[PDB]
Amino acid sequence: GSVPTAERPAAIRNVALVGPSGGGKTTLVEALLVAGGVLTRPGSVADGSTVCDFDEAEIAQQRSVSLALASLSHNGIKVNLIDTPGYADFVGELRAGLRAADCALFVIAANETIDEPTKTLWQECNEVQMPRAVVITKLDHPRANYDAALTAAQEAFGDKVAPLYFPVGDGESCKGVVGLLTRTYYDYSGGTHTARPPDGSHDAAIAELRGSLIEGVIEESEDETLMERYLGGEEIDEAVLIADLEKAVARASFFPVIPVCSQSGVGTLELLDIISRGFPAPPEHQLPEVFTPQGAPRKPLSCDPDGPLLAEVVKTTSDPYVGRVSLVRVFSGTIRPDATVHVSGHFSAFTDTSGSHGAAAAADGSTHSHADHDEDERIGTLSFPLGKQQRPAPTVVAGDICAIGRLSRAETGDTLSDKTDPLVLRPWTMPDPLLPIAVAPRAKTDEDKLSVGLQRLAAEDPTLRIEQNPETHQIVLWCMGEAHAAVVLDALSRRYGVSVDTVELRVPLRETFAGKATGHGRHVKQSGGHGQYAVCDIEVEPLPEGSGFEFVDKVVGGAVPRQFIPSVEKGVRAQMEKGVTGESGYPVVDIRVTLFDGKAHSVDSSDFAFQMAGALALRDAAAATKINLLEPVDDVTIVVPDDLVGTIMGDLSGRRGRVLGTDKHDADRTVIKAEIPEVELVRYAIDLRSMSHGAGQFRRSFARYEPMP
Amino acid sequence: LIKLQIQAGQANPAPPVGPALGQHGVNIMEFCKAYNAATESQRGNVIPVEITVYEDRSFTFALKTPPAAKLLLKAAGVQKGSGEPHKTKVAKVTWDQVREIAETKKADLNANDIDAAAKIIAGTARSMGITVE
Ligand SMILES: Nc1nc2c(ncn2[C@@H]2O[C@H](COP(=O)(O)OP(=O)(O)NP(=O)(O)O)[C@@H](O)[C@H]2O)c(=O)[nH]1
Repeated sequence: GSVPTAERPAAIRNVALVGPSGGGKTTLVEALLVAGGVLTRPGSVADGSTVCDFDEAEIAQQRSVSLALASLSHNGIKVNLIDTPGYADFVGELRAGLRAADCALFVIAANETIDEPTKTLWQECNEVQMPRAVVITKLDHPRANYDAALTAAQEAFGDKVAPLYFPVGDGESCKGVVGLLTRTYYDYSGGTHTARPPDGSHDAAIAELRGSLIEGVIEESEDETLMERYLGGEEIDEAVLIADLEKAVARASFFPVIPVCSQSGVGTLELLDIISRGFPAPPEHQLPEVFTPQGAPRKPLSCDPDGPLLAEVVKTTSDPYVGRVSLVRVFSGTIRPDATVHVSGHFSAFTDTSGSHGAAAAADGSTHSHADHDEDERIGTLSFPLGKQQRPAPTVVAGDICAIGRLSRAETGDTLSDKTDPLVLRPWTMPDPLLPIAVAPRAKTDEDKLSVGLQRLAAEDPTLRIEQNPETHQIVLWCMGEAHAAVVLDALSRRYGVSVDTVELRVPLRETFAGKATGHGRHVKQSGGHGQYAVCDIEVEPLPEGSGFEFVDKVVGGAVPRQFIPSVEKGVRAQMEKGVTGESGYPVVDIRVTLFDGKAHSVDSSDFAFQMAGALALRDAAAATKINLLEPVDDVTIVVPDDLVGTIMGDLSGRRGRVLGTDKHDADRTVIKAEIPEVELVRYAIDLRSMSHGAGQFRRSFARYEPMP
Repeated sequence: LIKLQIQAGQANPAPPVGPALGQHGVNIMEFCKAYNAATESQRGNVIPVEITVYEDRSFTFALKTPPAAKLLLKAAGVQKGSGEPHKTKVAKVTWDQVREIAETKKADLNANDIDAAAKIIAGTARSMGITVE
C-alpha cells in the first residue's frame, strides 16, 4: 500500500511488541500489516514469507533471533511496530527496542500461561515506567482459554490489569469480540468485520465487565467525584471513560487486555483503533532525559519537528550491496536528506559504570574501547524499512524512526543531533554477557581484520562484549547464552571473513614463592667472539601477598662487580615475568631476591651475562622450593526463586562456592551472594538456566586472587 | 506455627528469618517493627519468638523469656560456651544468679517451684560445662 508518512510527532506511535519466544509475534505483525493494507495476504513464519522473519538466522532457527521494525499509519496515526525476539539470549535487543519505544506490548497465547521469563520481561518493561498493554493471541488453538489467561494476568500484575475487550467465540475459532466500553459486539463470522450490539447472551457479564473497568479507570481518573457518581447510579459517558482510559494508559497506570486472532484477522481493526486512541503519544510519553556532550544535564526536548534536532540510531545492520542500514529514532527536530548531522557515540561517560572485566561502555571492540566519539556526517537519502525494500522518505520529522544507508561510522545507540547543538539521549540499559567464548583465528589475515569485524559487530549488537586477554593472549567473546554465542560466532565468521576456531578460555593465574630458597646461576658460553662468565648467588624468601619485588644487596668484597648488579636485578625481574614453573610459568609476584655472593671474570663479565646469571639463579631458587599458584575469584550475586534455593546452594556446594548470605530480593525471589572461582563459572550460566527453568539470573565481578585449594 | 531466635535490637537479617518467614505467609515489616519496639523495651538480651499463623495471613508473635543459654552466658561473664564441657571450665556461677534465672524461667517454664527451675538452669550450665556454686 501507501508509504506511511507522518508530519507531526503526535500522529506517530512507537510500540515494541514483546513476549515469550515464538509467541506468534511475527504472525501478529503480519496480520496487522495486512489489515493496514501494506501486505496483500498474511505471511506465515513456517513458510518464511513474513516480513519480520526475513533474516537468514530467524528462518534458520524458526524463531525471532533479531528484532525488526514495521511502519503503519491508521486513522491518520502512524504506528512504528517493533517486533523483538522472545528468548532470553536476546534480552539486550528487546531492551534496546523498549528504549526506542513509548509503549510495551505483550503478545501471549491463551493456551499457555505466563511463564517466569514473561514475568521478568514485564518487570523490565516496568522499570522505565513504560505503559504496558496485554494482547492475547493464538485464539485459534483448541486449548486457548481467554478466561484463564485473563485471570492469571489480573492476579499477577495487580488489580490494574482488567480486560478491555470481551471475546465471543465457540472456544475453537473466536468469531469476534464485545467492546466493553462501547457495548458493541464485533463479528467476523461471515469473513467481514461487523459491529453490532450484543444479542444479550453475555449482557450480564458485559455489564459486570463495564462496571469493573469503569471503577478501575475512574480511580485513575483525576475526577474523584466520578467514583461517587458511578457508585451513586450515574452512568458515566462512554467518551469520558474512553478519554480517562487513554490518559491512564498514557500514565502507565493501567494494563488493558485485548484478544486478537492473528490467523483469522479477528480483532486486528479494533486493535489498531486501540493503538491509535488509547496508547500514549511520544508527546504524551515521558521523553528520555537528553544530556549535553560534557555530561551536564539538559532539559528534555519536546517532541516536535521544529525543536532542536535530536535523533538516535537504535539498530545497525550490514548488507553486502546497500552497506550499513542504520535505523534512526528521532525525538526532536527535523532530519532532512543531504544535511550534515552530529554523531554522538554514546558519550561513554554515561555508560562507563561497571562492565566487569570488559568494562563495556559502547561498541566495545577493544581497539575502540568505549565509544565516546564525536563526528559530523552528511546523510544521504532518507528511507523507511519495509523488509529488504526501503521506501524513500522525503523528510524525517521528530517522533519517528527512519532507516539511513551508506553511514560510514554511525552506530547503534549513537545520538544524532544538529552539529551546532550536539545532544546525548540517555542510553538504554545494556545487559552484561557472562558467557566468555575464547576463539582462535585461522590466519593472521583474518586476525588483522578481526578488530574491525568485532568493532562492527558490537556496533550492530551493543550487548556483545569482547575482551582480549593480555596475560594469556586469548581473544574472548562474552555472550548471553547458547543462541547468542552461536549468532556472535556466525556473524564474525561470515560478515567479516574472519575464520576463527573456538578455544578454551584461560583463567589468568599468578605465581609466588612458597618458601625461602637460593639459586646458583651460571652463564658461561665460549663463542667466536668475547667469552661470557657471570655467576650470581641470590637468596629468595617469601613475602606477604602484594609485597611486590624487593631487592636486598649482601655482596661482600665486590665479587659481583657493582656495575652489573642492576643487570642481575633486571634478569631477576625478567625471570619473574616469564614464570618459574616449567615452560608455561605464570608471572612471579610478591617475592624478595637477596644477592649475597657471586663470581665474575676480568674479561668475560658482561651485563647480559649477569642478567642471564640472575635469571638462572632465580629459576634455581624457584626449583629449590615450591611455587604458589594464585587463581582469581569472582563474586556472584544471583536472583532465584525461594523454592529452588536448596538446589542452587547444593550445586554451588559441588562448585566449591562460599555462601555469603541469602537476601530476600522480593516476596518470591532470594538474592544469593557468594564468591565463586572463575573456573567454576565457565559453564555456570547454562547449568543455572537449567537449575532454574531459565529463571536463573546472576551477575559476576572480579573479587581477588586466592591460592588453589 | 514456627519458632526462631533473633537478636533483640536487630531486624530483617537475610540468612535466619527472611526466607523462613517468607514462605509461611507472614508479613515481615509489621512483625519487625513491633518486635523491635518490644525488644527495645526489653533492651537486654536476644530473644526467641514463636509465630502463630491464621487463615487470613494474620500473625501473632509470642516473646518468651531470654534463653537459659544466653542468660547463663551473660551472668557468668563469658561470651562463648565451652568447646569441651565437663573437661574445660570457663566460668563460675553463684546461686544468686541461678535463682534470678530460676525466677525468670518460672515465669517461663512449667516448674511448680523456683527450686525446680534452678535445677533446670544448673543442668543447662552442665550442658555449658560451667560450674554452679
Ligand atoms: N495457533 C497459532 N499458532 C501461531 C500463531 N502465530 C504463530 N503461531 C505458531 O507459533 C510459531 C511461531 O510463533 P512466534 O513465536 O510468535 O513466532 P516469532 O514471532 O518468530 N517468535 P517471537 O514470538 O519470539 O517474536 C509457529 O509454529 C507458528 O505456526 C497464531 O496466531 N496461532
